[PDB]
Amino acid sequence: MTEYKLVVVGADGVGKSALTIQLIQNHFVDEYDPTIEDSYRKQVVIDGETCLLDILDTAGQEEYSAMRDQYMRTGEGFLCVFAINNTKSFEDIHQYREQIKRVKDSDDVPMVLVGNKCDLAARTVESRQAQDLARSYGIPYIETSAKTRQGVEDAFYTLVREIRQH
Amino acid sequence: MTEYKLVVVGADGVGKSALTIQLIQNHFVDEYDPTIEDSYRKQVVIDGETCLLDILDTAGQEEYSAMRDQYMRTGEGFLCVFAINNTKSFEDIHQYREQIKRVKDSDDVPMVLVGNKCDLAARTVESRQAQDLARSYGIPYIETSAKTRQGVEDAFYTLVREIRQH
Ligand SMILES: Nc1nc2c(ncn2[C@@H]2O[C@H](COP(=O)(O)OP(=O)(O)NP(=O)(O)O)[C@@H](O)[C@H]2O)c(=O)[nH]1
Ligand SMILES: Nc1nc2c(ncn2[C@@H]2O[C@H](COP(=O)(O)OP(=O)(O)NP(=O)(O)O)[C@@H](O)[C@H]2O)c(=O)[nH]1
Ligand SMILES: [Mg+2]
Ligand SMILES: [Mg+2]
Repeated sequence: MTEYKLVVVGADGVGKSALTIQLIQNHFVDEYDPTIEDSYRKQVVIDGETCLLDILDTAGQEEYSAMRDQYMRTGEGFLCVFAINNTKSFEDIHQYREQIKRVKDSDDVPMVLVGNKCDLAARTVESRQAQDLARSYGIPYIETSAKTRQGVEDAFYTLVREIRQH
Repeated sequence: MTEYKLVVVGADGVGKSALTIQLIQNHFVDEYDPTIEDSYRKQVVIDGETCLLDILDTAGQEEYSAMRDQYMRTGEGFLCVFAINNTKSFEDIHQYREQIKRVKDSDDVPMVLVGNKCDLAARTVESRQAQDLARSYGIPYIETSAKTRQGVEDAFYTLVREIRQH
């Protein structure tokens, strides 16, 4: 079967594991346990296509930055995640984009920009600036909430659709 | 506010009204009452953007074919719908594509190909041939079921994302 190797990349604390655990185990994780690298495989049917989602949950911590070049080489699509209440994570999203581009030696890499934690009333990054950023990148912009499960299948499935049209 | 004029086009019986009524009124319609043309306006928040979805539900019946040129001129994005248990509706989807292209005088029009009724066990159109068709068109392919509400917000929201990046 078709396997899709989807990498979740993003600063420390933005909710990566929390988007992968909602999708994989339908539970929101309230705790914070920092990831080094975690792999999840799930057979799913997306748009009638039976397939296997191989998902890598990576680290936000700059200690682990070294390993970035190894998983960007093997990933076919990247969820680039920032938290709507954290402007630095939003700015950091460019440090991943550039790095992914550079180890994959291409400008068009399948990617989705994900503004997570959209359940938070106290937002510092507005939709508008993240849409203009996704518009500049040429990728879809999806708001998500790992806690309400809002926008979660949507993000990962739109990523699958970006890899399919590439 | 941002308004998006989304046109639902597709052969007779494929489930257009049924996708618009699930989205608009969260009810599946079991009855068949043939549309001539229906407009639905709803203020929605998509990816944190408050906006208004202006939706036109059109006719499948070739009697009404004349009116096609008027609404294709004003629509900004088109849901092109076929039923998975009806190969002729799938073939018909090219007669709409070509017509839309031609009154809008452009090849890239925001559009999503939607294979509806995916709840049906007795499928005649396989994912694979509809994905290769969406892949040839350069548009996303979404399977939906107006009866289970599967893939319905996804289709209309991916259409909104196609209009936004255009
Ligand atoms: N309110 C809210 N909290 C969230 C959301 N997603 C994640 N969180 C919270 O954010 C904290 C960190 O989440 P986590 O998923 O570990 O983020 P991470 O990006 O994987 N951290 P790391 O880089 O170290 O691996 C946790 O307390 C978690 O519950 C969300 O949508 N909303
Ligand atoms: N099982 C199933 N039936 C569906 C689905 N969507 C619509 N239908 C059924 O298909 C029939 C026609 O649906 P309708 O929504 O009127 O299609 P239409 O494309 O709008 N017809 P028209 O071109 O004349 O306006 C109805 O009996 C309806 O309940 C679906 O996902 N699954
Ligand atoms: Mg993590
Ligand atoms: Mg109709």
